[PDB]
Amino acid sequence: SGIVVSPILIPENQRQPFPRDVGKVVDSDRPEGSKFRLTGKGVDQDPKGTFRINENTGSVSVTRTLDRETIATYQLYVETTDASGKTLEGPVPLEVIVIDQNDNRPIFREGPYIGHVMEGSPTGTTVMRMTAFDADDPATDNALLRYNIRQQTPDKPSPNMFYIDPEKGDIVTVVSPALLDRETLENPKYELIIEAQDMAGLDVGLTGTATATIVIDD
Repeated sequence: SGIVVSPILIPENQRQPFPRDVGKVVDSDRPEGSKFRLTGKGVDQDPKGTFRINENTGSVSVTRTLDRETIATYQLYVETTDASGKTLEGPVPLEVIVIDQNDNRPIFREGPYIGHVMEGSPTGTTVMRMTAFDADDPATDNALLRYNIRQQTPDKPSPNMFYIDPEKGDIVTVVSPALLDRETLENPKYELIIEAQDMAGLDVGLTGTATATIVIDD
């Protein structure tokens, strides 16, 4: 269960106050003593201190407003280290991408998305929920977002092991419990591409995607 990252998309021209959380790094089986270390352009190199990571929780924050015309992307790296400072999970690239303030495409902000399902789980078992934008914000309601699993890899033993609720973003199993079994699964980890599309509102038709993994567990 190594370090898991997602690209961090940050709208340009964020307002006060700062810092704000923009993403997160996962490493669930991190040993005790372990801490996260973030490095790169915008971190320990120029523009210094633009981004920080909570060394304990792996939450990534931005400390100032960004202008996409100034820097459009930042290549960050994250590792875990000992209490001393010795590297445990060698550095993993992590990109920050500054979004144009006129780019209103839906964004899944809560990744990396990592799901788990017990083998033999009943058909209709909820694995996880993935949704785009905030929700509870100035209404995300207006977008009428609808969700779809664009791709599942591997495409075996069924091409559609899961189904995302179009409205809610709840990912459920749709195969017999008998099919959910590590030993008979050629690959027990699935990579999904999930898409959100605005079905109404001023940004009707805009789409965004994220990846998720789902592991069938013992």
